[PDB]
Amino acid sequence: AMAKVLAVDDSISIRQMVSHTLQDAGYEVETAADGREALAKAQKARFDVIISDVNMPVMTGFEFVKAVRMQSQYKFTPILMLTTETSPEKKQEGKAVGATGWLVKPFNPETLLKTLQRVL
Ligand SMILES: [Ca+2]
Repeated sequence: AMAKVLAVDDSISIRQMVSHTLQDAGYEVETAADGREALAKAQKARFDVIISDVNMPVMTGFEFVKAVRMQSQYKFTPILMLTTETSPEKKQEGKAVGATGWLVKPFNPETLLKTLQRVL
């Protein structure tokens, strides 16, 4: 009954860090290199929380969140936006798509863990 996390970020390093930090903590973690892969993974497995980088090469975190929120099982699933630069503006966009919270890059393991707990 481990909480399932889907972490989306094109960065291999970020994906490894999040996956490593979270799995070591005790989460079941799947990562996706992009929004399309993330959406495919989200449709076959039931994630309890989704972490999405804001700026990715193809599908942005906002469009990914907008899309995943269309999947009925993710109508209310907590979603955390990951980014190096939050802005009053980005946070508004995050509200129009349904984002739940924000995580600032770079994060140390501790902050990542406490942030997930607040939405879970
Ligand atoms: Ca990125």
